[PDB]
Amino acid sequence: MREVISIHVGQGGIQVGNACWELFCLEHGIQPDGQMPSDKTIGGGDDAFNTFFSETGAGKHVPRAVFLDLEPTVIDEVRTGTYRQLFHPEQLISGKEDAANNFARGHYTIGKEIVDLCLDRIRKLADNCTGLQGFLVFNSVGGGTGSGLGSLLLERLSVDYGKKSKLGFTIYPSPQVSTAVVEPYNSILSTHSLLEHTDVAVMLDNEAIYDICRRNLDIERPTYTNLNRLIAQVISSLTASLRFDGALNVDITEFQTNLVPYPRIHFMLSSYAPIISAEKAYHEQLSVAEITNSAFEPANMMAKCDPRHGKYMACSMMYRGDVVPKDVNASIATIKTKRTIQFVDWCPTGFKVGINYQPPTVVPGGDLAKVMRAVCMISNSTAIAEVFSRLDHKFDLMYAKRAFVHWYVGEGMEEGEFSEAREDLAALEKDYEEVGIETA
Amino acid sequence: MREVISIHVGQGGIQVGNACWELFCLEHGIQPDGQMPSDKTIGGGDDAFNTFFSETGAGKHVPRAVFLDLEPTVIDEVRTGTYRQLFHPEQLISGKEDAANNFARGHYTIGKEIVDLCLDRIRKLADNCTGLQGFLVFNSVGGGTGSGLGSLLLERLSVDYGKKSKLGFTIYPSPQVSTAVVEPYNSILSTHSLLEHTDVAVMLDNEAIYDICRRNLDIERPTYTNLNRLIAQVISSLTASLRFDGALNVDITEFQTNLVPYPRIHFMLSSYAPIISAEKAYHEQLSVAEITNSAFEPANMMAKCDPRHGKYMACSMMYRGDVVPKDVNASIATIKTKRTIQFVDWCPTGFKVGINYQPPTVVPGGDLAKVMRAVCMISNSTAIAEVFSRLDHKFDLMYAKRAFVHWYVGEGMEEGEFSEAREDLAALEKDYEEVGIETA
Amino acid sequence: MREIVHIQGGQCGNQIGAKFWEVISDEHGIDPTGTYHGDSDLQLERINVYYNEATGGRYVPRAILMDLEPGTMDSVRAGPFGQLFRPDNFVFGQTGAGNNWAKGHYTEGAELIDSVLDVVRKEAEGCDCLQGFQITHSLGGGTGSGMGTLLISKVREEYPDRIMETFSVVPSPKVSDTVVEPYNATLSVHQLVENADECMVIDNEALYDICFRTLKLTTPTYGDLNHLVSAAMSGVTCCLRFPGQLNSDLRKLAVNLIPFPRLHFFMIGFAPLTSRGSQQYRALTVPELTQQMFDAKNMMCAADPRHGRYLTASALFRGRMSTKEVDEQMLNVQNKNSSYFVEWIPNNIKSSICDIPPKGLKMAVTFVGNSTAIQEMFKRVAEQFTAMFRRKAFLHWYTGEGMDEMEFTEAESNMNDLVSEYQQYQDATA
Amino acid sequence: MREIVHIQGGQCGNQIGAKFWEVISDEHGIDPTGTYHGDSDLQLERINVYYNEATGGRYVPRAILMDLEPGTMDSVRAGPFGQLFRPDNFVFGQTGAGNNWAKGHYTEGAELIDSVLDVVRKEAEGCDCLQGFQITHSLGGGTGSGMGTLLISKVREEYPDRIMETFSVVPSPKVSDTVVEPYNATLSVHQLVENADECMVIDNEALYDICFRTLKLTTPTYGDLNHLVSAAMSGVTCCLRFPGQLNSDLRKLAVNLIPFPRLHFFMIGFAPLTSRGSQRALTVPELTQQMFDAKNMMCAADPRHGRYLTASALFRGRMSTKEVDEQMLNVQNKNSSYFVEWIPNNIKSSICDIPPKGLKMAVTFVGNSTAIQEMFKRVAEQFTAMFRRKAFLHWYTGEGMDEMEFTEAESNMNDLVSEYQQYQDATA
Ligand SMILES: Nc1nc2c(ncn2[C@@H]2O[C@H](COP(=O)(O)OP(=O)(O)OP(=O)(O)O)[C@@H](O)[C@H]2O)c(=O)[nH]1
Ligand SMILES: Nc1nc2c(ncn2[C@@H]2O[C@H](COP(=O)(O)OP(=O)(O)OP(=O)(O)O)[C@@H](O)[C@H]2O)c(=O)[nH]1
Ligand SMILES: Nc1nc2c(ncn2[C@@H]2O[C@H](COP(=O)(O)OP(=O)(O)O)[C@@H](O)[C@H]2O)c(=O)[nH]1
Ligand SMILES: Nc1nc2c(ncn2[C@@H]2O[C@H](COP(=O)(O)OP(=O)(O)O)[C@@H](O)[C@H]2O)c(=O)[nH]1
Ligand SMILES: [Mg+2]
Ligand SMILES: [Mg+2]
Repeated sequence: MREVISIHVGQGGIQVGNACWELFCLEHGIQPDGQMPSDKTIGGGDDAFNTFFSETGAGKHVPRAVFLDLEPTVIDEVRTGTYRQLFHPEQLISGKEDAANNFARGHYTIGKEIVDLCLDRIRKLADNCTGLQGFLVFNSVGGGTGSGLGSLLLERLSVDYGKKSKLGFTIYPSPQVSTAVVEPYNSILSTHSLLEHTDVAVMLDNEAIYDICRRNLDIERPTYTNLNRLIAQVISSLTASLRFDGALNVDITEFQTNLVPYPRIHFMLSSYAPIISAEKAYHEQLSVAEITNSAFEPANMMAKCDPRHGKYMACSMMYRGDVVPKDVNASIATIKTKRTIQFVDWCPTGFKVGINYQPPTVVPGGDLAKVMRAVCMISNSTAIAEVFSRLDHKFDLMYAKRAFVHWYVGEGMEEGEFSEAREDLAALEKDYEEVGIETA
Repeated sequence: MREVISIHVGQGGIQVGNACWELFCLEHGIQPDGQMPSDKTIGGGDDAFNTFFSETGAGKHVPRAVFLDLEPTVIDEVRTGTYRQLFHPEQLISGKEDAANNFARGHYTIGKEIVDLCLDRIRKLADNCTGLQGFLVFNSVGGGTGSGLGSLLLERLSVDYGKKSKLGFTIYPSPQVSTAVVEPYNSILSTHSLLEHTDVAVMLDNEAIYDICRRNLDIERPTYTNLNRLIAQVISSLTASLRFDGALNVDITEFQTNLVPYPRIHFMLSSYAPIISAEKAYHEQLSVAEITNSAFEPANMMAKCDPRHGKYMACSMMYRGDVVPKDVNASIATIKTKRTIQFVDWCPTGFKVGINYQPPTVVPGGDLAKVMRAVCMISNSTAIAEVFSRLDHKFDLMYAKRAFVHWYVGEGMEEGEFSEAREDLAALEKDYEEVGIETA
Repeated sequence: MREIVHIQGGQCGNQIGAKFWEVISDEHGIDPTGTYHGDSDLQLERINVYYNEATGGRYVPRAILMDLEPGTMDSVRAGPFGQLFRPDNFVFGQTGAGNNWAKGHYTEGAELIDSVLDVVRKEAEGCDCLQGFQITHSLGGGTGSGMGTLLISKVREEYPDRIMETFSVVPSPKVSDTVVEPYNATLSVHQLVENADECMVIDNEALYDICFRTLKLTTPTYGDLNHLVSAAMSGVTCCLRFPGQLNSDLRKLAVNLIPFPRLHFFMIGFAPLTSRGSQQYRALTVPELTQQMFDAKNMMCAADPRHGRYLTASALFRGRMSTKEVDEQMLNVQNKNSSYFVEWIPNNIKSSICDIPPKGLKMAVTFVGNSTAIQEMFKRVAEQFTAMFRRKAFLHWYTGEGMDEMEFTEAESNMNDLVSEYQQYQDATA
Repeated sequence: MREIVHIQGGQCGNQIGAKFWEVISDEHGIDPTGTYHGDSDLQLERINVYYNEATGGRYVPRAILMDLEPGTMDSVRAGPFGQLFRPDNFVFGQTGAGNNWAKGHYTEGAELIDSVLDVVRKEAEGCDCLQGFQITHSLGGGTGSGMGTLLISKVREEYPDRIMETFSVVPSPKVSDTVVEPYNATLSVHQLVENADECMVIDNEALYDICFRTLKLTTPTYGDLNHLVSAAMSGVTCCLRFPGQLNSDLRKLAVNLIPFPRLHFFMIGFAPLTSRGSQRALTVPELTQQMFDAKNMMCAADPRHGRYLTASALFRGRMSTKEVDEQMLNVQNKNSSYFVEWIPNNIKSSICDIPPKGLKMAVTFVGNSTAIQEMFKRVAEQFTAMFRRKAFLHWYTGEGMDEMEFTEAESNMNDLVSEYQQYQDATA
């Protein structure tokens, strides 16, 4: 019944996770103990949660989510947190020693020990689930655990579970702002694995979302926790159709069909539009036609690819709140007419729309305004190629010198695996132009 | 629905703006919060405001106005003011460093950074607008920002929005009283850009309006704030026909058709007639036929051009209050009979008229009497040439010495651009005599 | 039957229509909510002429209120009897003509007319027998002149046989309440003379004169000017709506008023109008009303008939008057005005009698006069237009919309041909 | 008798049906709990046409609510008159088609239909004499299109003689609320043209246009667009349910609307619909004008571009049959261009003494025209641009469909567009 297993791998994954499960808990009205207060004298929000939480039968709801890290610190913060009594102890899997920003540790040395225990936990969660929709996965491709073990998981999940959709929300390293020096190496080795085993991969670059906070929320000094809250609102809006009733319902299995036109092209962008500080919310109309235009703004994209370079191959507009399908109609129609927004020839109709009545929740202490309308647009653009070319350029500077390879080779990754990966990503950015080329 | 975007560029532009929006807020009954109090148990002044204010849908009305300055001080005074909660934070655009009375800074160096953000704000406002009537623009051609960026805006608006009328209320420096030494240089470089990109330019010289305050309001010591209030009353009277019901209705698109006889002759004067101190409002009759004769007084002209030298090419009388079209009839007819008022042979049917039933609003703390009649005459006169000839003379003294050019050239204005500008204004004052010449 | 479809085009047109449909509602006893509350059954016998009977015994005017300005709807709704008009019939643009014939004819108005024609066709087909149309528009403005003339061209191509009557406010040089009036009005008459069967030229100058002299109003408003136009408008088409000792109709007037096709400009004028403090002294008799209807003062056109010579005239007397006494007066006038009546075509004046008077009056008259004086009002527009066109002033607006200088020259030529032809039939002796 | 089995297939169909079974219930006086609370005995004389009388004197829609998504059950239950439908007739999968025609026809759909057919067989046999079915399904999605066409194919092989009616929502290029709409619709019409008797094409584009122009709605939702489709769906099959001065039925319409077997796509249009403010004299000529207005047709294609091969009006209420006929004649003399030269007296007429609730007179129009081309060319042009590059094709290929199907679907659809165009230009 619309069940979604959430796999949070690595620090970025878990910490994004924490923010997601705050939002979900508030949305379904689950308290930190994991007991919803039985109010309105009717089960009015009954079965809404069954997407993300599993009723224990004793009145305790448990998140359908595996938090996985090779490092104990991040998962320990969850265990010594407000939601300590929410998450099932076995689901919160820990490692003793971190991958230390090395794909190889995460893919071979350390990962192979922990993946065995994780899959067992996923099988136990998949047994409880009746008509599972898909696997949402959260991994940082800059970091070791998220790259290495997070890739190894997806490979193993693809054989075991087969059809069940794997939607991967990935935190690709922004080119200007990088947290670690060895990120390019990790990213590329991760992407080659991810290129085969994921169905749809939603790309998010921290720097891009950092710029959105400074521009829309008007915070001079954004944190990761402020960032993770915007990521959560996107995920909420995407799965929303399942949890809450809507006019034009979507599903995680639908995006798959409507967004990836060729198997390898499964990389996407995202843009939740009504990101507004309650300061400037006073003075904004916030009509549907504005929210749509605000979604297709080059700046409001949460990955830092400027889609004006590319051509939109498919768009998946996901509206929430006081949204009329007539009003959505004109808004798309005006976007189809605009020059700045350009569509591939071979996609003559390139809009999947989804309209939920449920408006988005305002998280307390949360940098957002309570707004009566919204939209999360996941877009397949030819512009994505630009991010991959920069990560290829930034990598090709390395592996000319063999710049950090001794680490990766020492931990079980043959040197030819780097050359393989770069060759396959070079084959991707060949494909992305080829589809971009007008029909012959 | 009769929407008018108001672009306030430069100190003079913003400070004039403030005074305009005090008046507009009082006229439509909008309070400083932005919420009209719902009184008379009917929406009686409902849709009146839609000209100037956009309903947000929550009972807050936002001004359709972008306040632009390269300097943060003037826009900061609006943000720390009574109308702080009226104006959209984004609409109030700021710069870090001022153009410093240098067109070149405003046109190239600084202006090119900010204009990008302004146009986005104009597009968002233009999207909300359904059947926009035109762009009212308020700049000071003596100053840097208003000359430089204000010109750059109009160029960029002309390509983007095309047909939509651009009525420019400009504060041309009075010859006797000048605030800055480098004014002539700015003015001429601004006028060449303004000569092409504006549809109708209404000229207002501060000294002229200062004299009107000393003569009509009987204030020994007028300020800018007293001046700005008289400017607001004119703008109110011009856009009145849209906002309030009238017998003979005009529109911003009409004046265009009924004032500029040739594309380059779009410069105009203006004269609001019943400017009366409540002190002498006792002794006066204030009939329509006196108000009209008080509009064609050479002194009451708000730009300091004496129209007795020139010939009236067109005239647009805009009455307000207890005005009968039979009474207006005899008033124009007597003016057409007068000798002092002279008309070009090629416009024998002078005087467009517009009659609104709404009388003008008496602003509290405002140097004016509550009067049951009014008129704002915008006039195309061959006398305008005189102002341009003085600004050309005052400029020709400069650029004989290359007097201040080093500043403008240092900030990316090629020296030949000055010579270009002077040649084009010399070509204007040729045209103004040519039309003034009687038919062959 | 003999139904009449009204088109009130342009601000001036709508405001005339508003007052007109108030005036006709009083005579037919229709209340502002569309219910009949009249006392006499004569008030509903021929109501179908102007009103189409809606469901629930509501009466809806057969009016097509067209403009390019949306603000004009609010004004005709605001007016008393504003609810009468059916909401579908209201067809309004957004931008407005901008006192520009071109914008209202070639561009903005060229887009709207296709929507109006669909309403015109709809109301025209509903009639079993269409008498024709009464278009009320101003030649001076952009909308009324532009769309008015473009609609008039369109309706005539579809319905050639059906009468096309036009009550048009011509711009007067005294008022000159717009600068570009001469251009609008010159381009208008060119279209009107080819496509209008009978044009009744109205002027604000004359209407004000009737308000400052014939009536004694301290404050004559556009309300009162419209009231006079309306009063006449009823008169022109009464013998349709009511019985008569001698019956007439629009085609009958046209047949006797228009000697040659191009001379269909007439001067309307209402006779029983009196100052409220000059009503005791005045006696209400056929001779007294005949004196006022032939007084050059009474005419709602600037040009005095004294300068011209009546090619013909038509009186539509109201109430219970002896037809002999009427006929005696019409004869008497013609013997008096030897010079002012054309030598050829004797017995120049036509007379129609309608039994039913206007409300609160015992007798009344409406006058329609084809004279060579009307020329003189068109010369004013020509003299004023030429002066502007000598130099190509305000032309770039009209040229901007995509009208060519060739159109302005052909408009002046065609109006100069009208002026020559009236001067021919004035000077002509036979 | 002359009973009709309704199959509301896909999220679109289940919503159209939900509103239809509200509308039809009001006409027959049936309350949301199934009990009869009507004031006229005429409301129950021909109820058995659509309902199966249950024990305790309850009335049940002959409605088989099929889908591949179990969330659409919670929609039609939530709705008022949701308790009318038989829970055994509800047939719902788990996964969902995923706007994929291949999934809803060849795999996921091919495993449910065997359960649906058993229910169709059950409700079809219970009728003494079956007039036909009235499937309602979008050609835009995967469930409505896939299962819809597969069911339609199955029920035709079993019941060849019975009338297969199909009120189908075609994807409009203006709306375009799904990306792979063209692929679904193109594969859909290939099956429909073979295995449907009459297919009343509907468009959301035309239904929005009626709500913004003909009616003046400030916020037209999918409930209001449904409320129009239902009014028409009532009007097509009325003379079955009520007496007539001149009666009709589905077969009678089909025999007079389908000149040749492959030309059975029609434009439906309900006449007396008016803006609430603009409430017009209600006479047969005033209604005849609006049903023939190219604004009123619930199909993006304006008849004016095409020519009516034939028409059919199903007038409602107490009207003079002479006055109706006069108006039908009059229309054909005006629109000499918009009525095929051969086959004279193109327009059929039908009268039904009983009007719809809260109206004195009404109409329901049905027009087989060569304009209907101009809505299948849009789907063709779009579909072609996609299939040149084999875009989004690995989905449909992956569910065991071949590239041979997609080509014959374009072939068979281009043959239809060829066939109408022939009869437009044809002069006899
Ligand atoms: N949005 C967000 N991204 C984060 C956060 N923490 C880390 N990241 C991203 O992850 C990258 C660093 O990788 P980590 O997630 O720390 O590494 P890991 O996958 O846990 O594996 P190890 O390197 O072995 O610890 C950064 O470049 C960020 O892009 C966080 O709190 N929020
Ligand atoms: N009426 C009026 N005119 C003003 C006012 N302030 C400045 N001006 C006019 O503007 C000229 C000076 O230009 P500013 O407005 O200071 O310059 P700016 O366009 O803001 O550009 P910056 O120099 O970059 O600040 C004076 O000569 C006046 O003509 C004011 O408060 N009222
Ligand atoms: N008699 C009369 N004339 C009017 C009225 N309103 C406007 N006019 C005249 O119409 C002319 C302009 O035409 P108008 O119809 O207002 O402009 P349009 O709507 O753009 O065609 C002016 O010169 C006025 O003298 C009115 O109520 N009565
Ligand atoms: N009239 C109407 N059309 C709808 C509705 N919902 C969806 N549609 C249309 O049907 C198409 C999607 O079909 P849907 O039934 O949701 O997908 P399916 O379940 O895979 O067939 C879109 O092109 C929509 O325009 C509705 O409630 N009413
Ligand atoms: Mg870590
Ligand atoms: Mg300044």
